Amino acid sequence: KDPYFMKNHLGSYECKLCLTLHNNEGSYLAHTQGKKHQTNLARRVEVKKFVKIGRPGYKVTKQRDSELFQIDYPEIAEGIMPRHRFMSAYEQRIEPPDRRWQYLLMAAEPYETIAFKVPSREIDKAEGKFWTHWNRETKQFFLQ
Amino acid sequence: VKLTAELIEQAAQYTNAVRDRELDLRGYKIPVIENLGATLDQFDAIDFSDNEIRKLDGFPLLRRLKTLLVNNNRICRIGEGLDQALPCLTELILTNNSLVELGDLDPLASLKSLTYLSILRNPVTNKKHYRLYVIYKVPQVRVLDFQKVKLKERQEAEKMFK
Amino acid sequence: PEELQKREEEEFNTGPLSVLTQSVKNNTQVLINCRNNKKLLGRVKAFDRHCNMVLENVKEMWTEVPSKPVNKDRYISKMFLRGDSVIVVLRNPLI
Amino acid sequence: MKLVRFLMKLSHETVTIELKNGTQVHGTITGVDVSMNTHLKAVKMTLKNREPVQLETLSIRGNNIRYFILPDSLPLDTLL
Amino acid sequence: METILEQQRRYHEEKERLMDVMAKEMLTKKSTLRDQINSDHRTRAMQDRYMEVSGNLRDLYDDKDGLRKEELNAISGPNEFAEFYNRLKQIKEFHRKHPNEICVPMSVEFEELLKARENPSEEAQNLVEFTDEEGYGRYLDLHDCYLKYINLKASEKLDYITYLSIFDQLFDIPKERKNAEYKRYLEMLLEYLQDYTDRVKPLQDQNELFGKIQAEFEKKWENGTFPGWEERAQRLFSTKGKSLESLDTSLFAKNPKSKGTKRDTERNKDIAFLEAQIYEYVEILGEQRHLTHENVQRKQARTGEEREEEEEEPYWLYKLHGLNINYNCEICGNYTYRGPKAFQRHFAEWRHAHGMRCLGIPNTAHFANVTQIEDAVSLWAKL
Amino acid sequence: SSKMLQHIDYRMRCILQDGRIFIGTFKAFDKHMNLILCDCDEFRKIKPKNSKQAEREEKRVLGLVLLRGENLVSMTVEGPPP
Amino acid sequence: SAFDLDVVKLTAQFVARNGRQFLTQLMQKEQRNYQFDFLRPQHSLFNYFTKLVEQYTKILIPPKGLFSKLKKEAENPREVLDQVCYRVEWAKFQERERKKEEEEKEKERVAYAQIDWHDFVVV
RNA sequence: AGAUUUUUGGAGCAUCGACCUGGUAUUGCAGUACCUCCAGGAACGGUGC
Repeated sequence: KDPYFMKNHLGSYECKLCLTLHNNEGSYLAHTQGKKHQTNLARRVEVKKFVKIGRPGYKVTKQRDSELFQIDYPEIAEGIMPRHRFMSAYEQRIEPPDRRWQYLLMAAEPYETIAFKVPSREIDKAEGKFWTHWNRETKQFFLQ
Repeated sequence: VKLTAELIEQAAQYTNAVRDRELDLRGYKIPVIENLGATLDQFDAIDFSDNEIRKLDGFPLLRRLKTLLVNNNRICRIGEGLDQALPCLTELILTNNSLVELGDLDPLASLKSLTYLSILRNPVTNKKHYRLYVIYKVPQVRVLDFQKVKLKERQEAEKMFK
Repeated sequence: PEELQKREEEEFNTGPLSVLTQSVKNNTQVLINCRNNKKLLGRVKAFDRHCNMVLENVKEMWTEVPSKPVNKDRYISKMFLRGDSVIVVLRNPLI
Repeated sequence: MKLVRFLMKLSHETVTIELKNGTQVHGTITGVDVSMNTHLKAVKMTLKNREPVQLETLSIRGNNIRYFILPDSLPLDTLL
Repeated sequence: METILEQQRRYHEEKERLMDVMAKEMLTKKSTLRDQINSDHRTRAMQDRYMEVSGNLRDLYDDKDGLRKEELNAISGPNEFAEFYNRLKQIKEFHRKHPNEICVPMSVEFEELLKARENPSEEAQNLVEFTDEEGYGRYLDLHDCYLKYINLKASEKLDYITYLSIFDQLFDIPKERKNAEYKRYLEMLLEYLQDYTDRVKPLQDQNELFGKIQAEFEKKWENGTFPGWEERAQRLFSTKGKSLESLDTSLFAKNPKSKGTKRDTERNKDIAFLEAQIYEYVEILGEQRHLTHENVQRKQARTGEEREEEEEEPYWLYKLHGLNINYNCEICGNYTYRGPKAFQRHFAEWRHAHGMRCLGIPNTAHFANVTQIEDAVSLWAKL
Repeated sequence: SSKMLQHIDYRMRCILQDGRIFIGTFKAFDKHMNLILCDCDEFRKIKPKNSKQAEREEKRVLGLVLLRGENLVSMTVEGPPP
Repeated sequence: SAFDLDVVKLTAQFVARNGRQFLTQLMQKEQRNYQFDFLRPQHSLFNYFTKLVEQYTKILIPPKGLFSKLKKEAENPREVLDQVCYRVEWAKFQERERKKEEEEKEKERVAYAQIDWHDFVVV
């Protein structure tokens, strides 16, 4: 099984390793033994479906600060912290007209997401590890 | 440029005209002689021509050495521990040095096997009774400044400085 | 070849080295004399035609003058002795 | 069988070759030929009533060697 | 010099770096016995260096008690600091950054990937302290001791198994006399066993163990360490019994027991100390002796092949194509080209275009064979 | 093997059978343990024959020396090729 | 960078012998027309100067070698080995805590990327 | 790879080199054993028996 000897379009034999031609069949088998041929041979989804959704009534309290909202949530008995994320109003269930604002929504596993609309462009940061906190001893969530 | 083992390993070691192993180290201008123990006692003569050695000291223990060439240098002081390092020293070439006082040749009498000495072209030889003091210091030296010792010179050396 | 090996085995079994063949048959100790007056007592593990012996657990004794000379001896675990220094080889020693 | 083939198949073994003129060189034998030429590296040689010197390399001939001393951890059945 | 301020802080930083290197060496896993022995030897050398640095740092407290009255004074202060700042106001023309103030002890106490050895321990070797038959603490070499015992006994009726059985005894009857020449071989066997015990555990305190062995030999072995129920009290030096403790206490200060015999407490005390050290080394390293006896039995019960297996463990293409011919290109900073066709291919390339864009000439077909800048500028100005 | 040709043209010292040591550049060797030492020097130790006399070694340089294998005992390396 | 390091070491040696927080040998030198940019915390060298001042304060401890001599660290290799083993155990516990924090962060990233972001409720 | 030249073993005396003192002729171009002779002292060293 020689992977270098092939058949051309003229009824001949071609060695692509040394790029040589042979007319008859007796010259292709005699071209493997030699110096040039030897030189060429030597050179070469689960967590989303299991999430319970009962949608309780959340308790959010906003306060205009100057230099922050407090969400009162029940005990979840889990290490998963509720995550906050800022999204646009272009995606909705019924898609209302004149939706050109942004909304910051906080979501948890046993509870429903609470969303607050922000008419301003940039007045704060919606990052989770930067300016957010979740006290599990009192179960109090804050984001500033 | 200081003297190290790389300057001694790259030097030319061959046979001299006196049928002895000599390593040429001319044209180095080494201010201090150190780390000369890399020869492994396989040389009999060490040349130190055209050097800036201020004091002839820091020599390792070499028993195969029999000739020292310290000509064309600026040696003003001499070391005292030279007899304990070269016990088979016979030839000493200290020509063209900066010796002025007669007390500099007092460790030079420590070599008992020394027979050849060369203190020519030095300010110590310009003073009076220099050869007599050199004969009275080291009596084992037979040839001093290409000249043999004399019996009358030995009597004058034994008579003086009594 | 095989005939030369058979001739060498016959010369080792019936020749002068046959007492050395007693050293590899019953594993008996032999006394070999050296050129430096050192007697080696011990069995021979391997031999050849050039009298080169391989001794195991041998004892080499000699006389060294410090007076009267003492019989200072040593014990080697394994040793090899060339046939050039072998002077006399005794099959059965006295003690 | 000759004993030179058993000595030629010895490498990195700390042996002691005692020469004829009161010399004994103990070291790691690195090369052996058919003429019993023992080339060793980092050996210690002691002459007759002399101090044992240390050599980085040595090459003792076959006719100058008188006896050999092998360690106890060396099988003689596989070497013959 | 700040010997109490800078030198003490430097010694504390060196001790902290040595402790961090020891913790990094102890936290890493081991795969071989020789590498573990080398790491233990490097850790013992680092602990000895840290102990020497702590001993040198603890002696710099004589002038500190006199200088603490002037250093803690609030009346002084910035006058000597301004004088030292004026002394440190020399020429800053030595433009050279030195980041090796703290990184150099961190790199000196570390190892490389090719060789797991520290920079002070770069010249250390496990083959210079242990033999090949010992296996870096795996077994003990007893062939020379057996040969010495066979030479001293002057008999060939003692093999290696008999010597291992005679050496396994601790408080039994000896095979030879206590006042014979076997004590000279026993002292050498004890001195070898002490070095084998000190080489098998370099991280252990050898001086504290030697002091504990000396205290056990002085306070316990010299006062009847083997009680009985002549059999009540036995003496190691005099080799004689005793009726009671009062008779042994009266005979301990006797004239034959002090210096009136050939095996008294004056001359044969070193032999008794060597025998006690050999007994302590046999009791502490009995598992290594059992492993060496098992290895000797496995080597004796094997064949020759098993013992041998156990002991072994082109110019024509450059001349035809026009290569290897130096060509200078003055446009791209007088670059070199090793071919006419290669230079023709690199002329219509990105490097020649970036070289020609600095002079302001556009990349066109008229400046393909242009090499000099004075000709290319004239060709650009003519068009 | 070729262990004898590895130390060729180096400053080697060969011990003689009489106790002398010839140090030189062994450039050529043969199968009969011969040596061609260029710029060779032979050193022979002299007996003190007294109680307070020391042991000296007289050394004499000969140049190119052809040492036969019948007198050579052991050869050791002493210095690199200059 | 040797002169700046020497000046920082001199400032750490002169500031460690103070009897108050603001009454030091470096606060009065700032008003004496001496430029010292390493005293301000806005520079990157202030974090190294604070560590040098902490090392100079730790070098004046009563077990640091001024009025007492350490015996466990200087005359007991077993205590140093036990301290190295305790440091290795503390490093292993810190690595296990970092792995647990990384696993908790991965679980929070898996829970945040699987929640429904379309159930918007404004109260 | 074992039979005389290399590798399976012959294991106080005589001579030479110096050291120290005086007279004596050669002043000369070459790759060298050696290198004028006489007289006096030596408490110098190597080799073989």
